[PDB]
Amino acid sequence: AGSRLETVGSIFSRTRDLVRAGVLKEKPLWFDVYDAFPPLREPVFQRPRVRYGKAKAPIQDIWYHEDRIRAKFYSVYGSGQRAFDLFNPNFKSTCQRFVEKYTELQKLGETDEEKLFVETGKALLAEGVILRRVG
Amino acid sequence: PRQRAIQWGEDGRPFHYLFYTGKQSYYSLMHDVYGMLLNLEKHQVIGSR
Amino acid sequence: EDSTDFNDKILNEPLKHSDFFNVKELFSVRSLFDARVHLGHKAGCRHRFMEPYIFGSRLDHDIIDLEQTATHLQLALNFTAHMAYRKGIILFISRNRQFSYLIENMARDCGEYAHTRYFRGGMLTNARLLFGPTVRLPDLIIFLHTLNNIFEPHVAVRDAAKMNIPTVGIVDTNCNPCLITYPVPGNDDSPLAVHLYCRLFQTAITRAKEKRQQVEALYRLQGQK
Amino acid sequence: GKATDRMDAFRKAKNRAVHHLHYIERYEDHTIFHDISLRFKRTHIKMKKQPKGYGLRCHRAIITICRLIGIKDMYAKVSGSINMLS
Amino acid sequence: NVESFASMLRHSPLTQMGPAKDKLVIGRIFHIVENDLYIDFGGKFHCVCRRPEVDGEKYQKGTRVRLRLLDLELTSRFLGATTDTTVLEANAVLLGIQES
Amino acid sequence: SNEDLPISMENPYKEPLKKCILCGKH
Ligand code: FES
Ligand SMILES: [Mg+2]
Repeated sequence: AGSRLETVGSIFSRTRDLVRAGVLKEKPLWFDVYDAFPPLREPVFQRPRVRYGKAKAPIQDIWYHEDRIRAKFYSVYGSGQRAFDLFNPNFKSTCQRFVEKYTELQKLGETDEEKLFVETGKALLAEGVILRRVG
Repeated sequence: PRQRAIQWGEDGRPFHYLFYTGKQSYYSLMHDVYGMLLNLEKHQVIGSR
Repeated sequence: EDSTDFNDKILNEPLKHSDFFNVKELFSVRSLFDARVHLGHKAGCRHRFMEPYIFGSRLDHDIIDLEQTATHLQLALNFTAHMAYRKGIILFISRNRQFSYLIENMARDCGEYAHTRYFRGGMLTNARLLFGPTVRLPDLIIFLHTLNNIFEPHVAVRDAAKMNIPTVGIVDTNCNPCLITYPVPGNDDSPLAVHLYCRLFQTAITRAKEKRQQVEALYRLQGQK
Repeated sequence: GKATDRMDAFRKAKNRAVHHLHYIERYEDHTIFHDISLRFKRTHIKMKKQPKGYGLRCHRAIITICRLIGIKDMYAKVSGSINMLS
Repeated sequence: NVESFASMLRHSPLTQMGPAKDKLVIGRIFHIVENDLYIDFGGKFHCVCRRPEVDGEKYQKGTRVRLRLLDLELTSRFLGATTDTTVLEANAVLLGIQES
Repeated sequence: SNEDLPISMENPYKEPLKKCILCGKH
């Protein structure tokens, strides 16, 4: 039968070689399928090593420009008493509605930060939104 | 003694879908009892041992 | 005389098409996103061999790159369909007890096999002694969860490689995919994700079996006349 | 192979080895493709590619294994620990 | 004009929520064990809350509740471990029932 | 390239470091 050295190559290379060497009389049922549509990576055993010294993982933190507006909104107005509905894929919270208005006004030419944040709050209050400052 | 019949056919395919557990009869019973306990939730001594 | 024509029109024909069973129509990046397939574990649980498949970390929560999930899932579903078409034995494995009942029903419905219970030592590497000298082992093993209940790789991953059985596997951000033949990075915890996987594999396997009967039936009708 | 009786150990060893087979690439089906120098634990092995007619000039255990693999021409030197299993 | 994954992630409610601590979310009871309520709120993991003492009979499978999230996944690394230990469940406080 | 890609920056939600009750006092 096939070699059980699972840490020496992959099931494909071990099978292919033993078929060449006449050890395996017939190819397994999956061999022709693997050969026609191989995986992106050949499944070879590898030993996981801990990182030492200055080695770091290449995973980056996911940030967006609007995160600065959210961080300020939550610090000024806190989490909206309205509850998030994460089941609705199109849900918009009070903060997101604040971020959109903030973005619109910024595209109208306004560049100041402290001024662009106070005008946004007024616009929402005019629309009937409840904005209770935390302090 | 009562002997268990063949567990696969000429093509080698086992008959029962829980064959590879080695305890198909036991786990087939646990699966059926567990399934009944679920359906009840969706819907909602002296002389025996 | 007639065997070469059989194997050429039935077994070798589907291997000449990039997507013979049209499995790309079963899912999309949006459908995977709605099923929360992109949600991974916290960064403190990340496995090193999963870094290539991670889009990033959103507030210490790893996000799985669904663009790679779609390409890996395409290859995995395509391989599963070809094996079902060739009448291979497909065994689903998973120790996640929240989904044991779901997975056993899915296997019984598609006409395949499930092992969601405690995995005893040597089910694969000592099968001739446990089942019999003529027992036929699975041609493909699909892990819907690659970890056991102490957060270690399921023993069957190693033993499937020992017995040279290809493996398809959903690999979360804390899993080890080195020995998985066709890994699919994705969320393995949320019921929406697990339910999606079961539908895709079940549909891919059921289509491939119906395709095998359509091709055979047509090959016989034309054979007589 | 391990057993109380020697013939039982022989049976276990050879029946198990045939399920743990490597495939060894051979250059022109008589030697290795390039010089090989490695250490396994404390055993050092240095192998040299050789032309035809050179023969097997190696540790007697390496000669035995080379005949089973199909290598006809090679030089090898073993240094450090001469542990047979290593 | 096929939306990319980067666009989906940017505009998803879970991404727009920011930090999860002290965030009010709506959950759904999908499983009950005695007085343990298993609640899904749109995250990777569910949370387990105990049946409140008042109006306990109103909490059934399918009931939609209000939660105050504390953490999306309870994890922690302990002395000598090479990776974090995770209990595979979120941390949240059951506030009450949501009604229209 | 693409406007929806993440951008590199410092954690905007980072909480200020905690201070002891005597921080800044003689
Ligand atoms: S925190 Fe103690 S002196 Fe600043
Ligand atoms: Mg997981």
